[PDB]
Amino acid sequence: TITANVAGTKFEIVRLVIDEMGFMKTPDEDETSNLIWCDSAVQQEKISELQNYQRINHFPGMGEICRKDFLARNMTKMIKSRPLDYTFVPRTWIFPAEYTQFQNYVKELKKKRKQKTFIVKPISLIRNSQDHLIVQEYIEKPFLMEGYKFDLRIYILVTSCDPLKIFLYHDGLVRMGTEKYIPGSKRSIKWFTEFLQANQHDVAKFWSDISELVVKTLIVAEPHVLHAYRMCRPGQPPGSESVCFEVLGFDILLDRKLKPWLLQINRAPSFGTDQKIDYDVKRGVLLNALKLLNIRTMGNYRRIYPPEDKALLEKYENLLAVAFQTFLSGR
Repeated sequence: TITANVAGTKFEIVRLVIDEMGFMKTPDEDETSNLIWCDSAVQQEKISELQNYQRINHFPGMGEICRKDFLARNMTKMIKSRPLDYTFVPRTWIFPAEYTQFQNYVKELKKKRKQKTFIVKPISLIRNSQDHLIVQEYIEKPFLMEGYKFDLRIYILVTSCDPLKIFLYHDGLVRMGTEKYIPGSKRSIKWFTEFLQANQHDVAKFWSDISELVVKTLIVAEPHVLHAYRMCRPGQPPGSESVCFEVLGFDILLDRKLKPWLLQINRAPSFGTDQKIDYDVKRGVLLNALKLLNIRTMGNYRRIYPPEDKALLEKYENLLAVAFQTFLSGR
Protein backbone atom coordinates (compact mmCIF):
# COMPACT_ATOMS: atom_id res chain seq x y z
CA THR A 1 0.00 0.00 0.00
CA ILE A 2 1.25 3.44 -1.04
CA THR A 3 0.66 6.19 1.52
CA ALA A 4 0.79 10.00 1.66
CA ASN A 5 1.38 12.73 4.24
CA VAL A 6 -0.81 15.69 3.39
CA ALA A 7 -0.37 17.83 6.52
CA GLY A 8 1.63 20.43 4.61
CA THR A 9 -1.21 21.49 2.32
CA LYS A 10 -4.27 23.70 2.77
CA PHE A 11 -5.77 23.12 -0.67
CA GLU A 12 -8.65 20.67 -0.97
CA ILE A 13 -7.78 19.80 -4.57
CA VAL A 14 -4.42 18.50 -3.33
CA ARG A 15 -6.11 16.29 -0.75
CA LEU A 16 -8.79 15.37 -3.29
CA VAL A 17 -6.49 14.34 -6.15
CA ILE A 18 -4.20 12.38 -3.83
CA ASP A 19 -7.25 10.58 -2.43
CA GLU A 20 -8.40 9.89 -5.98
CA MET A 21 -5.01 8.45 -6.96
CA GLY A 22 -5.48 5.73 -4.34
CA PHE A 23 -3.09 7.06 -1.72
CA MET A 24 -3.85 6.16 1.89
CA LYS A 25 -3.64 9.27 4.06
CA THR A 26 -1.34 8.94 7.07
CA PRO A 27 -1.62 10.90 10.32
CA ASP A 28 0.15 14.27 10.25
CA GLU A 29 3.07 12.95 12.32
CA ASP A 30 3.96 10.04 10.02
CA GLU A 31 7.30 10.79 8.37
CA THR A 32 7.52 7.48 6.52
CA SER A 33 4.84 8.18 3.91
CA ASN A 34 5.61 7.43 0.26
CA LEU A 35 4.39 10.85 -0.84
CA ILE A 36 4.94 14.07 1.09
CA TRP A 37 3.14 17.23 0.00
CA CYS A 38 3.92 20.69 1.35
CA ASP A 39 2.62 23.91 -0.22
CA SER A 40 5.42 26.22 0.91
CA ALA A 41 9.09 25.45 0.22
CA VAL A 42 10.78 22.97 2.55
CA GLN A 43 13.83 23.29 4.82
CA GLN A 44 16.68 21.32 3.20
CA GLU A 45 17.14 19.42 6.47
CA LYS A 46 13.72 17.81 6.00
CA ILE A 47 14.67 16.68 2.50
CA SER A 48 17.85 15.17 3.94
CA GLU A 49 15.79 13.13 6.41
CA LEU A 50 13.90 11.37 3.62
CA GLN A 51 14.36 7.73 2.66
CA ASN A 52 15.10 6.67 -0.92
CA TYR A 53 11.54 5.44 -1.51
CA GLN A 54 9.89 8.72 -0.49
CA ARG A 55 8.89 11.61 -2.75
CA ILE A 56 8.51 15.25 -1.69
CA ASN A 57 7.11 18.06 -3.84
CA HIS A 58 10.11 20.40 -3.51
CA PHE A 59 13.70 20.63 -4.76
CA PRO A 60 16.38 22.12 -2.48
CA GLY A 61 17.83 25.33 -3.91
CA MET A 62 15.07 26.02 -6.42
CA GLY A 63 14.83 29.47 -4.84
CA GLU A 64 17.69 30.66 -7.05
CA ILE A 65 15.11 31.31 -9.77
CA CYS A 66 11.99 31.44 -7.60
CA ARG A 67 13.33 34.49 -5.77
CA LYS A 68 12.97 37.62 -7.90
CA ASP A 69 16.38 38.95 -6.85
CA PHE A 70 18.13 35.59 -7.17
CA LEU A 71 16.48 35.11 -10.57
CA ALA A 72 17.80 38.46 -11.79
CA ARG A 73 21.30 38.00 -10.38
CA ASN A 74 21.64 34.57 -11.99
CA MET A 75 20.02 35.57 -15.29
CA THR A 76 22.31 38.60 -15.42
CA LYS A 77 25.39 36.37 -15.10
CA MET A 78 23.94 34.18 -17.85
CA ILE A 79 22.94 36.94 -20.28
CA LYS A 80 26.49 38.29 -20.15
CA SER A 81 27.59 34.83 -21.32
CA ARG A 82 24.83 33.75 -23.72
CA PRO A 83 22.75 36.80 -24.76
CA LEU A 84 21.31 35.34 -27.98
CA ASP A 85 19.72 32.48 -26.03
CA TYR A 86 18.32 34.50 -23.12
CA THR A 87 16.32 37.37 -24.61
CA PHE A 88 13.11 36.41 -22.83
CA VAL A 89 14.02 38.27 -19.64
CA PRO A 90 13.20 41.97 -19.14
CA ARG A 91 16.14 44.18 -18.10
CA THR A 92 16.26 44.01 -14.30
CA TRP A 93 18.25 45.97 -11.72
CA ILE A 94 18.46 44.82 -8.10
CA PHE A 95 18.10 47.62 -5.54
CA PRO A 96 19.85 48.93 -3.64
CA ALA A 97 22.76 46.91 -5.04
CA GLU A 98 23.04 48.19 -8.60
CA TYR A 99 21.59 51.60 -7.77
CA THR A 100 24.47 53.29 -9.59
CA GLN A 101 24.32 50.96 -12.59
CA PHE A 102 20.64 51.73 -13.14
CA GLN A 103 21.17 55.50 -12.93
CA ASN A 104 23.76 55.38 -15.72
CA TYR A 105 21.44 53.54 -18.12
CA VAL A 106 18.76 56.20 -17.64
CA LYS A 107 21.38 58.87 -18.35
CA GLU A 108 22.53 57.07 -21.49
CA LEU A 109 18.87 56.88 -22.50
CA LYS A 110 18.44 60.58 -21.71
CA LYS A 111 21.47 61.33 -23.88
CA LYS A 112 20.02 59.41 -26.83
CA ARG A 113 16.70 61.21 -26.25
CA LYS A 114 14.88 57.91 -25.72
CA GLN A 115 11.94 57.20 -23.41
CA LYS A 116 11.16 53.97 -21.56
CA THR A 117 8.84 52.90 -18.74
CA PHE A 118 10.13 51.03 -15.69
CA ILE A 119 8.29 48.95 -13.08
CA VAL A 120 9.22 48.54 -9.41
CA LYS A 121 8.40 45.40 -7.42
CA PRO A 122 8.94 43.93 -3.93
CA ILE A 123 4.21 47.81 -7.24
CA SER A 124 4.47 51.07 -9.18
CA LEU A 125 5.68 52.68 -12.41
CA ILE A 126 8.52 55.12 -13.12
CA ARG A 127 10.20 57.04 -15.94
CA ASN A 128 12.61 59.89 -15.16
CA SER A 129 16.13 55.49 -2.41
CA GLN A 130 18.25 53.00 -0.46
CA ASP A 131 16.01 49.99 0.19
CA HIS A 132 15.62 46.49 -1.24
CA LEU A 133 13.57 47.41 -4.30
CA ILE A 134 13.85 45.99 -7.82
CA VAL A 135 13.60 47.98 -11.05
CA GLN A 136 12.65 46.29 -14.32
CA GLU A 137 11.99 47.30 -17.93
CA TYR A 138 8.26 47.48 -18.63
CA ILE A 139 6.92 45.57 -21.63
CA GLU A 140 4.85 48.40 -23.09
CA LYS A 141 3.06 46.67 -25.97
CA PRO A 142 1.69 43.33 -24.70
CA PHE A 143 -0.57 40.97 -26.64
CA LEU A 144 -4.08 42.26 -26.00
CA MET A 145 -7.15 40.06 -25.59
CA GLU A 146 -10.10 42.03 -27.00
CA GLY A 147 -8.27 45.18 -25.92
CA TYR A 148 -7.27 43.68 -22.57
CA LYS A 149 -3.85 42.91 -21.13
CA PHE A 150 -3.66 39.38 -19.74
CA ASP A 151 -1.25 37.20 -17.77
CA LEU A 152 -0.15 33.61 -18.40
CA ARG A 153 0.20 31.16 -15.53
CA ILE A 154 1.69 27.96 -16.91
CA TYR A 155 2.56 24.89 -14.85
CA ILE A 156 5.85 23.02 -15.13
CA LEU A 157 6.71 19.62 -13.66
CA VAL A 158 10.32 18.85 -12.75
CA THR A 159 10.68 15.20 -11.76
CA SER A 160 14.47 15.08 -11.51
CA CYS A 161 17.63 17.20 -11.63
CA ASP A 162 19.97 14.23 -12.07
CA PRO A 163 19.32 13.47 -14.79
CA LEU A 164 17.28 16.60 -15.52
CA LYS A 165 13.70 15.88 -16.59
CA ILE A 166 11.24 18.71 -17.28
CA PHE A 167 7.56 18.53 -18.25
CA LEU A 168 5.23 21.28 -19.49
CA TYR A 169 1.48 21.13 -18.94
CA HIS A 170 -0.43 22.09 -22.09
CA ASP A 171 -2.98 24.14 -20.16
CA GLY A 172 -3.11 26.86 -17.52
CA LEU A 173 -4.65 30.10 -16.30
CA VAL A 174 -5.27 33.36 -18.16
CA ARG A 175 -5.81 36.47 -16.04
CA MET A 176 -7.31 39.22 -18.19
CA GLY A 177 -7.40 42.85 -17.06
CA THR A 178 -10.36 44.72 -15.61
CA GLU A 179 -10.19 47.80 -17.84
CA LYS A 180 -8.92 47.89 -21.43
CA TYR A 181 -5.17 48.40 -21.71
CA ILE A 182 -3.61 51.81 -22.35
CA PRO A 183 0.16 52.51 -22.50
CA GLY A 184 -10.22 40.67 -14.17
CA SER A 185 -11.78 37.79 -16.08
CA LYS A 186 -10.24 34.32 -15.77
CA ARG A 187 -9.80 32.01 -18.76
CA SER A 188 -7.98 28.80 -19.64
CA ILE A 189 -4.94 28.54 -21.90
CA LYS A 190 -6.70 25.84 -23.93
CA TRP A 191 -9.30 28.53 -24.62
CA PHE A 192 -6.56 31.03 -25.42
CA THR A 193 -4.90 28.71 -27.94
CA GLU A 194 -8.29 28.16 -29.57
CA PHE A 195 -8.50 31.95 -29.78
CA LEU A 196 -5.03 32.15 -31.33
CA GLN A 197 -6.07 29.59 -33.94
CA ALA A 198 -9.21 31.46 -34.99
CA ASN A 199 -7.18 34.65 -35.34
CA GLN A 200 -4.55 32.82 -37.39
CA HIS A 201 -1.55 32.83 -35.05
CA ASP A 202 1.07 30.10 -34.79
CA VAL A 203 -0.05 28.02 -31.81
CA ALA A 204 2.81 25.58 -32.42
CA LYS A 205 5.41 28.34 -32.15
CA PHE A 206 3.61 29.61 -29.06
CA TRP A 207 4.24 26.33 -27.26
CA SER A 208 7.70 26.02 -28.82
CA ASP A 209 8.75 29.44 -27.53
CA ILE A 210 7.21 28.70 -24.13
CA SER A 211 9.06 25.37 -23.86
CA GLU A 212 12.47 26.84 -24.68
CA LEU A 213 11.75 29.62 -22.19
CA VAL A 214 11.20 27.11 -19.40
CA VAL A 215 14.08 24.75 -20.20
CA LYS A 216 16.62 27.57 -20.49
CA THR A 217 15.28 29.04 -17.23
CA LEU A 218 15.71 25.76 -15.35
CA ILE A 219 19.13 25.34 -16.96
CA VAL A 220 20.06 28.47 -15.01
CA ALA A 221 18.75 26.85 -11.82
CA GLU A 222 20.16 23.37 -12.50
CA PRO A 223 23.68 23.82 -11.10
CA HIS A 224 22.24 25.39 -7.94
CA VAL A 225 19.70 22.61 -7.52
CA LEU A 226 21.99 19.70 -8.43
CA HIS A 227 24.63 20.83 -5.96
CA ALA A 228 22.14 21.45 -3.14
CA TYR A 229 20.38 18.13 -3.80
CA ARG A 230 23.58 16.15 -3.63
CA MET A 231 24.37 18.03 -0.40
CA CYS A 232 21.09 16.98 1.10
CA ARG A 233 21.32 13.46 -0.27
CA PRO A 234 24.80 11.94 0.12
CA GLY A 235 23.20 8.52 0.55
CA GLN A 236 21.78 8.33 -2.96
CA PRO A 237 23.40 5.61 -5.13
CA PRO A 238 24.72 6.74 -8.59
CA GLY A 239 21.63 6.11 -10.72
CA SER A 240 18.84 6.03 -8.14
CA GLU A 241 15.55 7.84 -8.79
CA SER A 242 15.03 11.41 -7.59
CA VAL A 243 13.52 11.97 -4.14
CA CYS A 244 12.32 15.44 -5.16
CA PHE A 245 9.82 16.67 -7.74
CA GLU A 246 8.28 20.12 -8.28
CA VAL A 247 5.18 21.76 -9.71
CA LEU A 248 6.30 25.29 -10.58
CA GLY A 249 4.07 28.20 -11.55
CA PHE A 250 5.61 30.30 -14.32
CA ASP A 251 4.18 33.79 -14.75
CA ILE A 252 4.53 34.88 -18.37
CA LEU A 253 3.58 37.94 -20.42
CA LEU A 254 3.23 37.94 -24.21
CA ASP A 255 4.02 41.01 -26.31
CA ARG A 256 2.33 42.13 -29.54
CA LYS A 257 4.65 39.85 -31.50
CA LEU A 258 3.62 36.96 -29.22
CA LYS A 259 7.13 36.66 -27.77
CA PRO A 260 6.93 35.08 -24.30
CA TRP A 261 8.50 37.08 -21.46
CA LEU A 262 9.37 35.61 -18.07
CA LEU A 263 8.10 37.66 -15.14
CA GLN A 264 8.66 35.34 -12.17
CA ILE A 265 8.57 31.71 -11.04
CA ASN A 266 6.47 30.53 -8.09
CA ARG A 267 7.41 27.36 -6.20
CA ALA A 268 4.25 27.60 -4.11
CA PRO A 269 1.44 28.44 -6.56
CA SER A 270 -2.14 28.67 -5.30
CA PHE A 271 -4.18 25.53 -5.90
CA GLY A 272 -7.43 27.11 -4.78
CA THR A 273 -10.63 26.19 -6.60
CA ASP A 274 -13.46 28.72 -6.76
CA GLN A 275 -14.22 28.55 -10.47
CA LYS A 276 -14.77 25.60 -12.81
CA ILE A 277 -11.73 26.65 -14.85
CA ASP A 278 -9.61 26.59 -11.69
CA TYR A 279 -10.84 23.09 -10.85
CA ASP A 280 -10.28 21.44 -14.24
CA VAL A 281 -6.83 22.92 -14.92
CA LYS A 282 -5.37 22.51 -11.43
CA ARG A 283 -6.78 19.00 -10.95
CA GLY A 284 -5.20 17.95 -14.23
CA VAL A 285 -1.89 19.52 -13.24
CA LEU A 286 -1.74 17.65 -9.94
CA LEU A 287 -3.26 14.33 -11.05
CA ASN A 288 -1.05 13.89 -14.12
CA ALA A 289 1.95 14.94 -12.04
CA LEU A 290 1.41 12.07 -9.60
CA LYS A 291 0.82 9.61 -12.44
CA LEU A 292 4.15 10.59 -13.99
CA LEU A 293 5.92 10.01 -10.68
CA ASN A 294 4.54 6.46 -10.93
CA ILE A 295 4.74 5.80 -7.19
CA ARG A 296 4.12 2.05 -7.21
CA THR A 297 5.39 -0.11 -4.36
CA MET A 298 1.05 11.86 -18.69
CA GLY A 299 -2.06 13.09 -20.49
CA ASN A 300 -1.72 16.83 -21.03
CA TYR A 301 1.97 16.92 -20.06
CA ARG A 302 4.71 17.22 -22.68
CA ARG A 303 8.35 16.43 -21.94
CA ILE A 304 10.35 19.50 -22.95
CA TYR A 305 13.63 18.23 -21.52
CA PRO A 306 15.22 16.17 -22.75
CA PRO A 307 13.80 17.19 -26.16
CA GLU A 308 13.25 14.70 -28.99
CA ASP A 309 15.18 17.12 -31.21
CA LYS A 310 18.85 16.10 -31.18
CA ALA A 311 19.97 19.52 -32.41
CA LEU A 312 18.09 21.30 -29.62
CA LEU A 313 19.52 18.96 -26.99
CA GLU A 314 23.01 19.94 -28.15
CA LYS A 315 22.07 23.59 -27.68
CA TYR A 316 20.68 22.90 -24.20
CA GLU A 317 23.76 20.90 -23.23
CA ASN A 318 25.99 23.78 -24.34
CA LEU A 319 24.01 26.17 -22.14
CA LEU A 320 24.22 23.75 -19.22
CA ALA A 321 28.00 23.71 -19.62
CA VAL A 322 27.95 27.51 -19.51
CA ALA A 323 25.55 27.52 -16.55
CA PHE A 324 27.76 25.25 -14.45
CA GLN A 325 30.77 27.36 -15.44
CA THR A 326 29.26 30.64 -14.25
CA PHE A 327 28.04 28.83 -11.13
CA LEU A 328 31.67 28.25 -10.11
CA SER A 329 32.64 31.88 -10.72
CA GLY A 330 30.15 33.23 -8.19
CA ARG A 331 31.31 30.92 -5.41
